[PDB]
Amino acid sequence: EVQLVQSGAEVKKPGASVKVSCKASGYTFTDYHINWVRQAPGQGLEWMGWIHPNSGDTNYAQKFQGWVTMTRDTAISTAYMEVNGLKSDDTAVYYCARGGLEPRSVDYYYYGMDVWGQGTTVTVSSASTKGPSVFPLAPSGTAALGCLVKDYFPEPVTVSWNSGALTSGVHTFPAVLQSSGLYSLSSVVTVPSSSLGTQTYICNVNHKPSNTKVDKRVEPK
Amino acid sequence: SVLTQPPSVSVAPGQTARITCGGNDIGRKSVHWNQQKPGQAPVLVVCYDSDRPSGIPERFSGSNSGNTATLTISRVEAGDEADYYCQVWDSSSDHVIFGGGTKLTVLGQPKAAPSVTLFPPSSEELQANKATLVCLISDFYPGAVTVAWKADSSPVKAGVETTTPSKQSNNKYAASSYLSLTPEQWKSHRSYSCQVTHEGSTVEKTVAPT
Amino acid sequence: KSYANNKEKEVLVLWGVHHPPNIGDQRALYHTENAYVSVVSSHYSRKFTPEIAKRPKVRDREGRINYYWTLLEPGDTIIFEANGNLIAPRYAFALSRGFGSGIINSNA
Amino acid sequence: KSYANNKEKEVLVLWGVHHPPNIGDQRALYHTENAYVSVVSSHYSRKFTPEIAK
Amino acid sequence: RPKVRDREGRINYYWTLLEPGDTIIFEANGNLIAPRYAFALSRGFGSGIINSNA
Repeated sequence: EVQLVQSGAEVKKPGASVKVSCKASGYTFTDYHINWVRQAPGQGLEWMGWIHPNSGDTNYAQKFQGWVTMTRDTAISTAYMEVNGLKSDDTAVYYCARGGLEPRSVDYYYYGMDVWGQGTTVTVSSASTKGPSVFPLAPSGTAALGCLVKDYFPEPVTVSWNSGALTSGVHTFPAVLQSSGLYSLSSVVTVPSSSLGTQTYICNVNHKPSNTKVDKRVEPK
Repeated sequence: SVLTQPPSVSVAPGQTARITCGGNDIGRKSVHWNQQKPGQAPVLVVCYDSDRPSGIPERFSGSNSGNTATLTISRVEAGDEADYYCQVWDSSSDHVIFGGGTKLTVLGQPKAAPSVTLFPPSSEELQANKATLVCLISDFYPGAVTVAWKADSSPVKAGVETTTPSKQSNNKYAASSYLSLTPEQWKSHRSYSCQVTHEGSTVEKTVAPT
Repeated sequence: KSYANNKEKEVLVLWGVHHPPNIGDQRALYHTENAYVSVVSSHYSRKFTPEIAKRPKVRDREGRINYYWTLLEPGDTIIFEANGNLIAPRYAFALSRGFGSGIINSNA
Repeated sequence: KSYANNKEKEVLVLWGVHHPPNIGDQRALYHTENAYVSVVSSHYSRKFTPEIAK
Repeated sequence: RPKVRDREGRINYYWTLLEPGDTIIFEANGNLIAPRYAFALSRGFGSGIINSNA
């Protein structure tokens, strides 16, 4: 079964470079093109180029001419995409593709893209790993009760209530990317108004990139 | 060159979903179509205008002619809600070109109004000389909402960071908007308000210092 | 490739040369931008350097194929060589001559 | 350059190709020592590699 | 090429007339079979060749 397995996520600062890998299995790696296409957050697909593993011949798109270098190896059935002079707008997901749709006519003699890799997420931000500042969101039958996980970088961060004891009624919203390049999010739990004062509620925030672990009692004001 | 593809398309189940891929002499170029569900990689569904790779339901097909190609999904289901892209190869520039993509929205449940919960700045956050107001939005369908902050009826645009809507467990959507500001601004008004507009219906929540 | 005529008659051989409308088609089809086709016999020897030429759509085709033929007398050998753009012969015609006739263009 | 005949009649087109006597003239006039001229129509297609000839 | 007189290679033969005053120029880096003797002739007109053993 044909399969393309790509390398892992990358976080870089502007000016750095990356080299993404695409290892193929299930077919003779030399019969078909390896295309490279990226997708920035929220926007559409942008074709970057192809390289044919057998000949080494390359086709680069115009925007990506010079900034990019596509290579192969053939012995390990792998293709490489090297990007240089990175910039915040180069943040995207890099997919590889197999040009296995053999053409049917010499009128449109194009090897279309059969199989895709799972993607390689490349984040380009001038921000340095920073842990969150955690603040209690105090309550107004049941209450509203939460925690603010403010100013951290990069994703991800996890929130659990009473160390996992509370699980139903937990709603943890996805993070907002501030203009500053830092993230923030919030997590609220619905809970009976009577337990307040008798039950103690805590949020467990874990940001592993900065190795930050925080616990906050959320008490009434 | 360019491939014009309508940003959004709305359709009900059991119907026939029809999507456009615009371009010049695209009828002699043989289009290909990709499906991308959120969080996943693209997948080939229609190849060579009308055909399919192995494993695709027969209700995926299409047509191509003149200056317009079209992808056709018969007997629409809910699992077909995704972003669709058309692709051609321009021999002139020797490029592979995609369309802008289309969001296929399958209407599989009624309209829902958003629930909004608004939190003031905490004592800690103020005690560190900062303030943030937390407006939390949940349980609305069509994942399309507009948020507007107000300080004593006077709107507020600067210092306001809002997310995009995201599906939650129950297939409704949810978003959140944060309004950062100073303690002095916090106490210069007796209240702030978060206004969440959804399909015309506006819901509001206010908060006041203590 | 080569064919040696052992049929004791003349062998009519036909071929073509493809002139694409764009360089993308050239690369996609043949993987060279500097293409040559050589056809050699003792009584015919010609060489081809087909260059891209975008042409008005005829049968909806901006590109062309130039058609070429020759007679290969018995004993002689024809040799084709190419790195692209060749429309090789598949069937040839072993014929004896005849003489002095013409063609008629009528609906009778 | 290209011209499309829209005059419903045949268009007689004429041109030339310059063969300089020295290579200095070639460089001064055209700034290449490897020169080509291609003329293409459906019924006429020829290519030129004019070389110096004193 | 197939052996003709036991030779896989060939020589293509070429000729031309050089009218008075005009100059002919050869240039080559190889494969030339230069002229040694040429034939200064006046024309004559309108005859043919005979192929017989008489």
